[PDB]
Amino acid sequence: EKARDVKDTSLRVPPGEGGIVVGRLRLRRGDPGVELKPGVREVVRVFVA
Amino acid sequence: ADGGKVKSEIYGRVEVDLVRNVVRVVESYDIDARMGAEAIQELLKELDLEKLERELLEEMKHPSRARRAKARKRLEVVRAFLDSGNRPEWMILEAVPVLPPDLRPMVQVDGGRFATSDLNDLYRRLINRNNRLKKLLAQGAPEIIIRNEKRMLQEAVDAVIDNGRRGSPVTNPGSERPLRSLTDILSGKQGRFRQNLLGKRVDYSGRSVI
Amino acid sequence: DQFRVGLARLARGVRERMVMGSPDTLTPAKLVNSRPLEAALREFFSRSQ
Amino acid sequence: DPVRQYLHEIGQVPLLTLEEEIDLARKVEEGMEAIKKLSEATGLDQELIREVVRAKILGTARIQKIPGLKEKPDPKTVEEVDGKLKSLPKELKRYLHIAREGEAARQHLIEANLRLVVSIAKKYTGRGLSFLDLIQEGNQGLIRAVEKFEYKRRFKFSTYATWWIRQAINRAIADQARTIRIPVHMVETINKLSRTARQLQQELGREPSYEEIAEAMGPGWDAKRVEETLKIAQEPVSLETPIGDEKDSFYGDFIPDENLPSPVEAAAQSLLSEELEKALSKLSEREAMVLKLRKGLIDGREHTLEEVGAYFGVTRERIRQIENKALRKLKYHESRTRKLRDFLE
Amino acid sequence: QLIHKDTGLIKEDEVFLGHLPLMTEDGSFIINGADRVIVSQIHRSPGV
Amino acid sequence: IEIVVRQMLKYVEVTDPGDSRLLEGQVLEKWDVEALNERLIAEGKVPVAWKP
Amino acid sequence: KGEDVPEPSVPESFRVLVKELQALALDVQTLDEKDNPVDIFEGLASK
Amino acid sequence: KKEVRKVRIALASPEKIRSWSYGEVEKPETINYRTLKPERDGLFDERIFGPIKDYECACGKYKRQRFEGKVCERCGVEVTRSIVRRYRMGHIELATPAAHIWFVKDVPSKIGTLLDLSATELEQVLYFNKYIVLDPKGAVLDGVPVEKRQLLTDEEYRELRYGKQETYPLPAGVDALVKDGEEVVKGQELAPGVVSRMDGVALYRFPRRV
DNA sequence: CTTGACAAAAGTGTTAAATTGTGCTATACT
DNA sequence: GCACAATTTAACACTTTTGTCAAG
Ligand SMILES: [Zn+2]
Repeated sequence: EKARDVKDTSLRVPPGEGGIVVGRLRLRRGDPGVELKPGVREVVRVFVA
Repeated sequence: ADGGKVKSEIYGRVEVDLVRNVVRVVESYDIDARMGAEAIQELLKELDLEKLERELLEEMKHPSRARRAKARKRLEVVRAFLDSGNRPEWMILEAVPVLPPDLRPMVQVDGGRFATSDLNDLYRRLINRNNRLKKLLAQGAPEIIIRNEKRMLQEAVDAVIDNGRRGSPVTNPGSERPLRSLTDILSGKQGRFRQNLLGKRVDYSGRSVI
Repeated sequence: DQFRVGLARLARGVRERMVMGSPDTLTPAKLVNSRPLEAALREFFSRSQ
Repeated sequence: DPVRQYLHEIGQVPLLTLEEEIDLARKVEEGMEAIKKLSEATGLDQELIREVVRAKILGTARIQKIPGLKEKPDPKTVEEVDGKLKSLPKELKRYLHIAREGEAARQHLIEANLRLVVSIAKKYTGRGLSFLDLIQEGNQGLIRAVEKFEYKRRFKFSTYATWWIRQAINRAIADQARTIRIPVHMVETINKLSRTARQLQQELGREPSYEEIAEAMGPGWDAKRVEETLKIAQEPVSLETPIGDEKDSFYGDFIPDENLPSPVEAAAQSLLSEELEKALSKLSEREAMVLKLRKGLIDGREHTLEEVGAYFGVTRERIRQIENKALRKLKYHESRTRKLRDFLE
Repeated sequence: QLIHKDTGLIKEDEVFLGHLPLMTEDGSFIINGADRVIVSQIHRSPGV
Repeated sequence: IEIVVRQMLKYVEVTDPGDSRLLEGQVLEKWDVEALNERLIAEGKVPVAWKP
Repeated sequence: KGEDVPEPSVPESFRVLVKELQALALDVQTLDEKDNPVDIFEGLASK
Repeated sequence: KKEVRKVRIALASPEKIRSWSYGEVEKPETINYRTLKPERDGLFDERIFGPIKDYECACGKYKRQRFEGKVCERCGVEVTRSIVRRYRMGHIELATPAAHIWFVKDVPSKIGTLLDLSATELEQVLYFNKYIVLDPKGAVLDGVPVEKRQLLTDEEYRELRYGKQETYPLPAGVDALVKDGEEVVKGQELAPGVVSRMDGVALYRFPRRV
């Protein structure tokens, strides 16, 4: 198996917390009307009902 | 001077004069009054616990209850240093023990921002002064600057020990949060004794409503 | 209260700029400041009990 | 209290009249030239005789017994010089006392203008050096201004001194300050950037943007460079910062440990190190060895084909094929037993 | 307005201060994008 | 409660150390000085007086 | 694997406690059954 | 490998602490602002406390347990487990000896009871304020000879080692009715408005005419 | 298991670019 | 705040080792 430079950094919902998804709000920096912390490309925000 | 002719008949500091062609002597006694931890170290290093023992013994049998009491409460500590077999001069430290890195961690968290213990900054702001001083004691600087610079050493060192037992505790600039020193970790409710020894979080456990 | 006590910290940042530089050419546009006030309010609206 | 202390100790000495000042610099430089004339006599170094003067002035054996565990031998390289310069005619002798008093006056000068230095460092608070600590680093910047001064220039020592006070102070704040270490130019360049930020935020009234702030900075500056150095700007975070609305909580304990193996990880690496052993047993004797010689399972170090071939006596070509058939031979047993099909992350 | 003490020259020139959070309809501000509230305080009144 | 009280009185103040190496007013435990005097009586030396 | 749990040794909070005391110029020595030196840090701080 | 039934506690001495330390932390720096590696002498420096990574020297020439404990000839780091950084301490060599605030400000104050001083006086003494006598060398203060353990101040100290001197102000244009280097008496006039307060040798200071 | 032929990878040496460490200026100002 | 020596780094020309292929 090829050892890829990149590894999985993903975000999996914690235990006991489960449901559906009623929201998608992703704000990447350099976008209009959004200022992001220095050293941060983008940020993703999901809602769970 | 004068190849064995004029000779001062009194103690004192001698003063050379190129203009008035005179060796004038100013009345004074060469005394060693040294002020500081160095002097205290001298005394403590010259002390005879044995002498003071056999002396305080005779001192304690004095009829007056007061003197007898102070003599007791003195020979107490003396005897401690006797039976223990420890020298009091060690109480004046020349080499400050530095605590290991993982004991005073500095590590980055999510987002990238860093973090560090207060004892790090303490152990740093110490070396700064103890260094500048070492440069001054070399390059020939006036006693005022030395006595003051050396003062901030005795206080900084103590700040890394018990911070707050003297004056307003040193805090990171801009914040009122006192720096935690060596003694700050031990004593106290949440200290390394009560929270990390006589009780601790465990493995294989959990909880819920009843 | 926090606005005024925070504004006095600006008043001092005023009295240190005028007393030096070029006392002839000056405008409050160079004599005022944001942070002594801005941070003063931002502090209250968060950390206070 | 050390604070009032220093102030009162410097308040124990008068300053200087213009006369006293000019005279100070005069005698000081007369001593500094006196030593220079002594170097041409007994044939010694410029600084040798110089320091040895302090060895009889600045104190007794206390000056050479603690400049560190090593500075320069006191009874050897000095005492011989304290007597080597001792036998000289009346012509050369005076130039010694001029060195003692000349170098002496220096101290007077420093002590005098000390009431200046302290009042200088006074407007620099906030650097992260509380007064005395800040003032001290400035006092040494007086010692530089002194020995390099020139009375001949008919300039009040104040002007020359002040600049060397600000130099030293601005040097310490870039060499200490923040918990982490920051090379000097970069520390300054930060200050330059913030200096611009608070400026055009003042003119335009609204805070700038990473692009325009860099625009007003100069050539080569872009929207990224400013944010780039801005990341490095911010310092660490106190691990003692209380989290939550309580008084019993900290920020330190909220940090895990990755620098140490977890029990599940020890058991994991154990299962791999075991299952691989038994899975190794099912191979040809030569290839079973050669296999763990190419993966560094033996001495921990990896052995190239050139070494393996020299180990058995074959070529670097044979070993190569040996590995090919090896791994692929365990392939068959693994595609079955499925014991090691795991550990795939 | 910045005015000279001697020159008698007047210089006004409006400037900027900062950003002051505004209260919503319900009565709770928004700090750092979070909905917070300012609870009332109580202490003895000034005087003799 | 009794246990606690017992721990409350378990220290005595020395009066006339006697032939012991103790000192006047050198406060120590109960059992300690007890065993001290115990041996001292056997060694022929004079015991130590004390106040609970 | 089923074997009964071994016998633990250093709580490790205590080791840190001891080193923290060492930073105070406090010599903390562990003994055994007869007034004898016991190394609680295996080959670590020995120098 | 041996039972642990007893735990002692003593006073560490400087020469002992020197034995503890694996190095003297010189540079009061944490880490590089870029490489995030411990600074050359930094308080986290691997070269003394230990490797940040298991069985790897800094430069990375010895990367495996094959070489264990062997000190690197390039970086200078001992190849071993990265856990050693929790138990390997440092030390800082002080130019001027200092005391431990514990014994100083402690309720009975050990160093205070030994030396037979008071917490109030030993306070200024150790903190570089008032001098303390050591071997008076036949000295005297206000008629009563000073002895060891006594506490002096700046004035009296210099007054006994540098002698006593009295400055007299002269308003411009006025002259001294006394010759330079001539012996004056208390109460005697040196100028029309200048009155000598001590017997001794007066001296001109910055003459305005010749 | 074995040669010879090769390209990719890992060395080894000298440079151009950059990054960092330093001394310093002069109306006066204590 | 700046001219600049000091030292580090990325830059790159190029040599040698090491994985590798078609054929014995
Ligand atoms: Zn190495």
